[PDB]
Amino acid sequence: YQTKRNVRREARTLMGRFKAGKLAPVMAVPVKGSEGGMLSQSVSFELDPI
Amino acid sequence: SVVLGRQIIGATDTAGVEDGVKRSDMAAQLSFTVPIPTTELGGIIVTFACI
Repeated sequence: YQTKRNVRREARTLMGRFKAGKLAPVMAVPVKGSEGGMLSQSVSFELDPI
Repeated sequence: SVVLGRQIIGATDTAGVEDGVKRSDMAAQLSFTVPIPTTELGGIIVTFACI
């Protein structure tokens, strides 16, 4: 039973603001037992006017 | 169907530069050419445009 037969799919797009100098978490993808595959994440950056 | 494009126009005055004022413009074009179906009693062709 611990062998791949079916597949899951997740697509989460999020937006927010995090203060500089802080290790800010952005996303948390769950992985259950006997699972694997490819993970692709992308994050944009845009600072306030200086 | 089509997804609207975007063009950004930014302010240049002192207030706009400091605050960062900008505008978004959205436009699109759609057209089709299809034959009219011949019928004995005719009909009405109604067009729709939804955003």
